[PDB]
Amino acid sequence: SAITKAILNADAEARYLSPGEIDVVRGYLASGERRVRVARVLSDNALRIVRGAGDTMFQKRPDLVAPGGNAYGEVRTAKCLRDLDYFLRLVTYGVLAGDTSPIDEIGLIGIKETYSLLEVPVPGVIDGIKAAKQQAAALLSSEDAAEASFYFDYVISAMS
Amino acid sequence: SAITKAILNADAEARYLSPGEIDVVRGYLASGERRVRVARVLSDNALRIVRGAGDTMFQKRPDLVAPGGNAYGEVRTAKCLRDLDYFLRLVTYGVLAGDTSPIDEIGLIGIKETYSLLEVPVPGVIDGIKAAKQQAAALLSSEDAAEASFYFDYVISAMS
Amino acid sequence: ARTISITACVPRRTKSVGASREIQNVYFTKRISFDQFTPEYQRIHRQGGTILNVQCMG
Amino acid sequence: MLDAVTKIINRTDAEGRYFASKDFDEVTRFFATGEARLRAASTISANAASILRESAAALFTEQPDLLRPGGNAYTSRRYAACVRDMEYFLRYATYALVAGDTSVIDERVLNGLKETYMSLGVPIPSTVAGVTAMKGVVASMIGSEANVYFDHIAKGLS
Amino acid sequence: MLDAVTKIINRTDAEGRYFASKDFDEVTRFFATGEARLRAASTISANAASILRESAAALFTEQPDLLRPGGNAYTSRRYAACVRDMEYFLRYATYALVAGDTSVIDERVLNGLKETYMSLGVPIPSTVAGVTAMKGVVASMIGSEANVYFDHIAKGLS
Amino acid sequence: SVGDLPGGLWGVRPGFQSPPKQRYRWTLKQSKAEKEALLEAIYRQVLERVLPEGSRLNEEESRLNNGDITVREFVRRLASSDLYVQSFLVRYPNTKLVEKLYKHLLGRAPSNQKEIIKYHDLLARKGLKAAVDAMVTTEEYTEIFGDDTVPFARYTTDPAHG
Amino acid sequence: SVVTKAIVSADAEARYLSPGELDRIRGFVSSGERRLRVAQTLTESRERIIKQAGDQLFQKRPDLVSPGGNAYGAERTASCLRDLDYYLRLVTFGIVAGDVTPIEEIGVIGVKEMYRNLEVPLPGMVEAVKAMKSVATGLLSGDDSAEVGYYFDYLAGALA
Amino acid sequence: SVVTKAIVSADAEARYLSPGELDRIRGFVSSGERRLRVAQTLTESRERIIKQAGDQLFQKRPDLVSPGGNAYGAERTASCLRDLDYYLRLVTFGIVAGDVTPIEEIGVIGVKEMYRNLEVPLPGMVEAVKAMKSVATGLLSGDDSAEVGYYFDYLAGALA
Amino acid sequence: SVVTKAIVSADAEARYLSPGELDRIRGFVSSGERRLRVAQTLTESRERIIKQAGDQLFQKRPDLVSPGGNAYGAERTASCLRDLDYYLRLVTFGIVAGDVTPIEEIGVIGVKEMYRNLEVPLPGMVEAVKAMKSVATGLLSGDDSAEVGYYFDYLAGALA
Amino acid sequence: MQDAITSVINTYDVQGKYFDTSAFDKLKAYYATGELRVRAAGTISANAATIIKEASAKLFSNQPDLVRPGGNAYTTRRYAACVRDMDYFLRYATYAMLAGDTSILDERVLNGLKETYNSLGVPISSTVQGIQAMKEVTGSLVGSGAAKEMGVYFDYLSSGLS
Amino acid sequence: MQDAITSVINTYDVQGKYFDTSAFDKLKAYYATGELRVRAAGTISANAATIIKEASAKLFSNQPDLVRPGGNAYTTRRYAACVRDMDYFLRYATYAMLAGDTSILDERVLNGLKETYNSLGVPISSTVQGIQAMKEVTGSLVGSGAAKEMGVYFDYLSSGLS
Ligand SMILES: CCC1=C(C)/C(=C/C2=NC(=C\c3[nH]c(/C=C4\NC(=O)[C@H](C)[C@H]4CC)c(C)c3CCC(=O)O)/C(CCC(=O)O)=C2C)NC1=O
Ligand SMILES: CCC1=C(C)/C(=C/C2=NC(=C\c3[nH]c(/C=C4\NC(=O)[C@H](C)[C@H]4CC)c(C)c3CCC(=O)O)/C(CCC(=O)O)=C2C)NC1=O
Ligand SMILES: CCC1=C(C)/C(=C/C2=NC(=C\c3[nH]c(/C=C4\NC(=O)[C@H](C)[C@H]4CC)c(C)c3CCC(=O)O)/C(CCC(=O)O)=C2C)NC1=O
Ligand SMILES: CCC1=C(C)/C(=C/C2=NC(=C\c3[nH]c(/C=C4\NC(=O)[C@H](C)[C@H]4CC)c(C)c3CCC(=O)O)/C(CCC(=O)O)=C2C)NC1=O
Ligand SMILES: CCC1=C(C)/C(=C/C2=NC(=C\c3[nH]c(/C=C4\NC(=O)[C@H](C)[C@H]4CC)c(C)c3CCC(=O)O)/C(CCC(=O)O)=C2C)NC1=O
Ligand SMILES: CCC1=C(C)/C(=C/C2=NC(=C\c3[nH]c(/C=C4\NC(=O)[C@H](C)[C@H]4CC)c(C)c3CCC(=O)O)/C(CCC(=O)O)=C2C)NC1=O
Ligand SMILES: CCC1=C(C)/C(=C/C2=NC(=C\c3[nH]c(/C=C4\NC(=O)[C@H](C)[C@H]4CC)c(C)c3CCC(=O)O)/C(CCC(=O)O)=C2C)NC1=O
Ligand SMILES: CCC1=C(C)/C(=C/C2=NC(=C\c3[nH]c(/C=C4\NC(=O)[C@H](C)[C@H]4CC)c(C)c3CCC(=O)O)/C(CCC(=O)O)=C2C)NC1=O
Ligand SMILES: CCC1=C(C)/C(=C/C2=NC(=C\c3[nH]c(/C=C4\NC(=O)[C@H](C)[C@H]4CC)c(C)c3CCC(=O)O)/C(CCC(=O)O)=C2C)NC1=O
Repeated sequence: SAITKAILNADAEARYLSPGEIDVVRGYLASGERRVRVARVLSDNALRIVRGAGDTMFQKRPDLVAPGGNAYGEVRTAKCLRDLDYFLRLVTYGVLAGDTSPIDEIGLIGIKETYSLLEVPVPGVIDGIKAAKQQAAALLSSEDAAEASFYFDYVISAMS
Repeated sequence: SAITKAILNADAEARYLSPGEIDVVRGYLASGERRVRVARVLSDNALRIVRGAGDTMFQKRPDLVAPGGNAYGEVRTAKCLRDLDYFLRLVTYGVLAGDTSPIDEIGLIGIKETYSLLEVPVPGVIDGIKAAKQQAAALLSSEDAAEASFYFDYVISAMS
Repeated sequence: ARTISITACVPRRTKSVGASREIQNVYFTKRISFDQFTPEYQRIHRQGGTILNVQCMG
Repeated sequence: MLDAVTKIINRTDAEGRYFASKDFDEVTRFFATGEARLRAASTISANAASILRESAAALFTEQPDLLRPGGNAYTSRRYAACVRDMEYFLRYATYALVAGDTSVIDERVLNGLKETYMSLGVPIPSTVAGVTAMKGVVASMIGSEANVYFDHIAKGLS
Repeated sequence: MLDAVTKIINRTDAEGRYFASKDFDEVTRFFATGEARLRAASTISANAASILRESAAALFTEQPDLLRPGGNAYTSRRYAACVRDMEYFLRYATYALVAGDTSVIDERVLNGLKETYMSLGVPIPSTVAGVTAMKGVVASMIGSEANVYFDHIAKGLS
Repeated sequence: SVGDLPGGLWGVRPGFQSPPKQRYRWTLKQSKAEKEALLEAIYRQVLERVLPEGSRLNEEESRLNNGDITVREFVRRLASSDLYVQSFLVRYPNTKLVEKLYKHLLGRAPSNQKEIIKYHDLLARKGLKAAVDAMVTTEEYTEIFGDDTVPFARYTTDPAHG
Repeated sequence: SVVTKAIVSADAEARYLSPGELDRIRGFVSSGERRLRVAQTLTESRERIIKQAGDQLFQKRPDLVSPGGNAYGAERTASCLRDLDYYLRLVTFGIVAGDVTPIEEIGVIGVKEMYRNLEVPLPGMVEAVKAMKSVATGLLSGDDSAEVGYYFDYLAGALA
Repeated sequence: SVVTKAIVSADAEARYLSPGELDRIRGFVSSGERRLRVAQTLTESRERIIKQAGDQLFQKRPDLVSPGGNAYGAERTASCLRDLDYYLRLVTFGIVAGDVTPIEEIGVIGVKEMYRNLEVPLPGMVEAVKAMKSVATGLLSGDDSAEVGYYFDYLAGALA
Repeated sequence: SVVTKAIVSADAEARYLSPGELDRIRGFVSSGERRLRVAQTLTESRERIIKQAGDQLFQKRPDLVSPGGNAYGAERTASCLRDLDYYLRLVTFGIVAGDVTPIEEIGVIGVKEMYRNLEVPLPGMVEAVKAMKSVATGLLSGDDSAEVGYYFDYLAGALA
Repeated sequence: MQDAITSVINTYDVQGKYFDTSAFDKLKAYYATGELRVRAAGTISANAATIIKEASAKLFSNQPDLVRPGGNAYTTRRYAACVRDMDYFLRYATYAMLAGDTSILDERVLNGLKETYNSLGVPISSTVQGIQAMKEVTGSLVGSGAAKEMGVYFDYLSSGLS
Repeated sequence: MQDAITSVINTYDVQGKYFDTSAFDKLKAYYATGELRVRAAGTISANAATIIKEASAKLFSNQPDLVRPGGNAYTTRRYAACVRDMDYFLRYATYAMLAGDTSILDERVLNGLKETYNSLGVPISSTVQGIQAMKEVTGSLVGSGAAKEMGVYFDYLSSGLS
């Protein structure tokens, strides 16, 4: 989390937390209620967010589910929607942690090699995540949507 | 020791002792009698050297033993005089070995941060060590005093 | 993150003998971070070495 | 390293589930104790040299033999290393206090420390006594907020 | 590594006492024997190549099966390594003879050597026999001055 | 004929750095003064001079003294440490960082455009740490400096090794 | 400063600033007004902070201005107060920067060698800085007092 | 040189010369007259030493100056005696320098490659150096003979 | 090429070429006329190869030239066929060189970054290379088709 | 590098002065724009690859000879190097905009850049054209104030190159 | 580097000659001065910190603007760099006095130092004045003959930087 990153910077220099790192930890603890609120909203509506995101993605990119497409068939399309749900859960982890470290540690490190071996079109994943970002921003206030959009955009940029 | 330094230099190059290194070892083995004499004189007179050096140090810097001084009280004055005795023993070791390796290994490496964390005034220690040098020179001949003063001055310069 | 203890013997069978000490470079144990574990593994193998033991402290 | 939030995240991720109300409850409790834990850590940091000096004084007064010739704390170098290790313990206990988790202590301090101390000849109960004295001083200055982390260090050494 | 003077200094320092009469006696006895040990070490250095040559000849006359195909000393490179190890033992025995103390042998030669030979497959008893033959050649050339250090190497391997 | 530094007209070496022919090797059982001198040489060679006191690494030095890590690992960590960043990275472009890393980690200069391209690409895409990791895991480093010697400026032609 | 530290950390990793670093900068620029008011407040309380800190130091360390002390005389006491003067200006710089980078770069790196070369006792540094802490934080409200105390504690820890 | 090796050892550790290195330099300079008389003695009898050593070498190794030998012919024998003279001069240099550094930098580094390119047998060089050693130590007293013999012994070991 | 690899391998070991390296070069130079005739055959049939390979590619991946595809439009289809022609010329270069080094240096290093910047799907590149390989090998004899298929398989593996 | 705040700090430290009304006003000016700069940096970071795709497409459409055989960007490697350099220019412009200072463009980018490009033969006018196209693409994302701000650092780079 | 002995050896070796009477005279001269040089070197090493303290005090008293804001020695870092430079000057002058030869000052100190000082903005005349201050203090501590010996190497450094 943000606390972990501040502690790591303090450890690398063999010193206690600095005034800047203390401001960081304090401002993270002050964001606790807002981050928890956004995380509850994204977690409780996860199923419908994924449903809408998958619908939008498959509309934009029919060849994904078209015969010969990567997501053709029930199992492969379900696997796709499982991946979208994974990325949404990682986005909630990032919202609570206050950094992108859990998102990297669980899903982003090695995702490009994975998707290249499986011939998963990364731009289509980017459309799916963009759709999920829009669905979630619908269910959040402007500040809350901005808070979640940071991690959605981080996932998108790490893909592309 | 001098032999240790010659051998470490020869071993660093994976070769045998060179004529210069053999000459260094021979010079040390020749100076051994004078070295043992100086070390014996300093060893039998340790009590008076440390007592006189402590007296003149505490006279030069009475605030050290004054209330709020780093050596105030019986225990702290005892530890101060024990440190002076330690440094005299290290000077005898250096006189015997022919280098400062015993002095560095036993007493000097780490003394600066030790006295820093203890807030021991290094100038007070140097006053005591110079005082011990004059006490020793009083008991030694001119050449013996010079030989001892080499290692005394090494200790002072490592402190400073 | 995590650190791995490697114990290995890397011989010198491909090069001329020398009068310097190399017993350290030959048989060793070291702590390396996980990200360096694959490079260390492959370089031990490429030099004809044998990985005697692998440990993960914890 | 892990803080409390990352530990909860790893629990949920191993289960594969989104955060539930229970997990959100532990997260809110951590956020609630955060400001007081920050104040305690800042207090420790402001007095680190004093705490270290007092705890070294206590350890060596209680075990004077360590400083005598032939003791493991006898030389300027070995004494400096002893107080250096005490500083390690204090700083990593403060990290663990801020993070709300002992993981930093395990990975950065305790991992292989017993083996290192036996190889060096450092006496384990003497070091544990030093950690206990440090715990007492820190408790006197900030209360009982950090003594779990000192207890963790003492158990890991033991 | 230590020499005799440094060994005595460490012994006195572990007790935190100044040099007394007996310590000055070991020190003066070390100084008295210094020139003979230097002459022996110079003699060994001047004749190192020959000493090594008939030491290898003695070893491989006693144990020709080391040089036969499938033996540990069978290849140009492995024979090179054998003679290189014997040169190690000779040089470090000379260092120990000049220092008068066998520590340099312990840290520089014997530390990890037995495990390294077992990993390499180098036969310990044959290496001990080579050290013994080298000891015989050196003793024939200079006398018994360097016997103790070769015996130390043999015990370390054995 | 006697006592000339390598380099001819350029046989000079700034006194802040080590003498050009000195070699600093880690052994497992060596004196504490030898250990401190080795650490000082590592700083002098990676960072080109001794830092003001208070700037040296704490935990890494303890690991190196104990033998938990090696000289190569210490050099790797220093060359990517905040000291190296504040000393060289913040004041130079990455092209200059390529020659700095060659001088510090390999004791020489890049000889051709491919040698520059490799570490410049690493710096451009992955940063200083990746470039340092790549440079100290080269076989050239492993064969010249090994695992326990401080890197040094190399002055004898050795075409097989760069 | 905060922004520079973020940019340098991102630069050395060849990346754009992550959401966490942008959060750090956002919180920093949101607090610029109160930081700047605090720095102003410390700037008007210039003569009083320096004068009272000097008085407290000289009372708790009378040896410094006694004969033979480092701060003995009018000129040496003026140089003494001028150093406290420097350090208060650095503390204001660090407050506006949001980090202790100005303090570290202008008055901490090399400070040990400077004061060793000048024979100025470091525990006198520490006590004068703690006196400045008490006087300065006596002039601010709750949160600002703690915020400025952190800078003073960094500086007093660095001088130790 | 002794002085140069002491200075370079001090420079490698960025320190002033220790008491041991200064003692080494004192020992070297105190012997300057003796080694300088030895250099003069070897220099004055160079014709005698070269002629006797060549005679001893050619009696001990007749194959060198018989047909098919490297020194066969008067011109090649003169070249042989000429670089015997080279090594005698290098020995005198090393004697005044107190170390084999001049010998190593003028006549040892790269000597094996030179004598392979010239087809000079290295065992013949070793025998020639031993003949020069015997002749040159014959002209000196025992104590001087030993110290010169060390230089010749280093030379013979370097050629082998 | 083959000669370049042999020389580079010998130079990395700082030696002359061994008998095996010269054997590689002799084998390469003996087969020169066969490689040259294969390359002439492929260069004569440039446009017909590219036309048929493009036809099979767009037949098996119609989504590329379908609306929304990367190659939709006459300009983008022409760019696609142009890239196929580039890689065909590279394959002829590699065939005469006896190794894939020209292919690697001109059209493989940085290819993935290039096509990611161009939104070009890598599996489509792989399918295009397979189609071009089919067309090119169908024009060759049984023996020649094997080695040219090896170059096409290297190219397809590199684009994958 | 220097940001705006450390620029003011350095000016007043060199004068040996506390902050006065002018210094506090400069700092207020920087803090006021900080939210805009952070928003622009986040927007740019979110769209960086898109910006580079569009800017490189425009530059290679306006100068097709760069990517055809004989051009400086004709190979996959030199194309990759070219869009990598565009990534430099974008990322360092974003750093400088977020700092409010052109210093990092001086230490990290411009120093030695003309020499590097002239030695390689990289056409400097074409690189400036690519920088201009990148400026236009970025302005068409970040918004009027942030576009006007990013433009300052893009023109700083262009002037430094030309 | 060279000492007086190595200088003589170099002359006679490049000329190809054995030592003559004049060479033996030069070598006798160096041996005769050796005791004085060793004594002076020990005195300097015993007193190096005090010499630096007195010399920097005199330099910063004569030129008080160096260590005030705007001066090149105003910050703890730049003051530390200053006194460290003076310490290295003292140590290398002591080396060159032992060697009886100024070659080590050419190999380890002077070459490129004027350029570095100009590039960093270090005042060179002030540095020469500091070297002169060290000269005065050292001459006070070593005595008349050793002072005349050390003055040669101090003036060599001064003229090299001037
Ligand atoms: C929580 C951390 C985590 C992540 C992120 C993750 C991604 C992931 N997705 C996979 C498969 C897959 N992923 C997808 C999704 C794709 N389908 C369409 O093309 C879309 C463009 C796109 C998603 C929007 C599909 C279809 C597969 C099956 C591929 C196959 O059958 O070969 C696989 C291979 C293992 C498997 O068979 O499931 C991984 C590792 N796995 C993880 O454990
Ligand atoms: C054999 C190598 C060795 C040395 C050199 C050494 C020095 C040393 N002195 C110490 C304490 C001390 N040292 C002193 C000496 C100071 N008193 C005055 O101020 C003087 C300026 C100065 C002496 C001239 C004093 C007063 C203490 C007690 C300080 C305290 O406990 O707070 C300590 C801390 C541990 C202890 O209390 O014993 C060490 C390590 N210890 C060693 O094992
Ligand atoms: C100075 C301290 C030191 C020692 C002692 C030392 C021993 C040593 N000997 C080695 C090889 C060897 N050593 C031997 C020794 C011989 N085997 C024959 O049977 C004989 C019985 C025997 C000697 C009398 C052989 C044959 C090898 C080659 C092993 C192989 O690679 O197959 C190696 C492996 C590295 C290399 O080949 O260079 C070491 C480390 N290394 C050191 O740094
Ligand atoms: C933050 C991670 C970390 C830890 C925990 C750590 C502990 C540590 N302590 C060490 C030495 C030491 N540690 C001690 C401390 C003991 N002596 C006893 O008297 C005391 C009771 C006790 C301390 C309370 C001593 C004396 C040494 C020196 C041992 C020697 O020189 O032989 C060493 C060996 C390397 C060195 O000399 O610096 C390590 C690795 N190092 C690390 O990098
Ligand atoms: C100052 C350091 C130095 C040395 C030592 C040196 C030796 C040297 N000896 C040479 C020739 C020679 N040197 C010898 C000597 C050999 N003949 C017998 O075999 C003996 C075993 C042995 C001498 C004891 C002979 C016979 C030649 C002539 C062979 C030829 O012309 O190739 C040459 C070739 C050029 C010339 O004749 O001047 C050199 C360079 N050169 C140097 O710059
Ligand atoms: C000799 C090394 C080399 C290569 C290979 C190379 C390729 C290359 N392909 C490009 C565009 C393109 N490349 C393709 C080809 C792909 N699209 C389809 O999906 C197919 C699967 C596939 C071809 C088989 C297409 C369609 C474009 C146009 C993309 C666009 O601009 O929107 C461009 C941009 C400039 C232009 O369009 O003229 C280059 C430079 N350049 C080089 O210097
Ligand atoms: C942040 C500061 C910085 C910059 C900018 C920088 C640029 C830089 N670009 C390089 C190569 C290159 N750069 C380019 C880019 C050009 N191609 C032209 O067509 C375009 C007009 C133009 C880009 C828009 C190209 C093609 C090369 C390859 C040159 C070659 O291999 O000959 C190189 C040589 C090493 C390598 O190939 O990776 C450097 C150092 N380095 C730095 O440290
Ligand atoms: C911004 C970084 C910086 C600092 C801090 C700094 C301090 C500094 N203090 C100095 C003297 C001094 N500094 C002090 C202060 C000490 N005396 C007492 O012991 C107190 C404990 C303590 C003050 C609280 C004194 C008394 C002097 C006069 C010493 C003399 O006369 O030589 C000097 C020598 C030249 C001068 O007078 O200016 C410097 C450079 N310079 C810098 O560039
Ligand atoms: C052993 C041979 C040797 C020398 C001498 C040497 C000098 C040297 N001095 C430097 C900086 C410096 N040197 C000085 C000293 C000057 N400023 C004051 O005004 C004085 C008048 C004057 C000294 C009396 C200062 C202040 C700096 C810091 C410059 C800066 O940080 O910008 C630097 C730049 C790197 C660094 O800061 O560590 C070098 C290389 N390097 C060498 O290898």
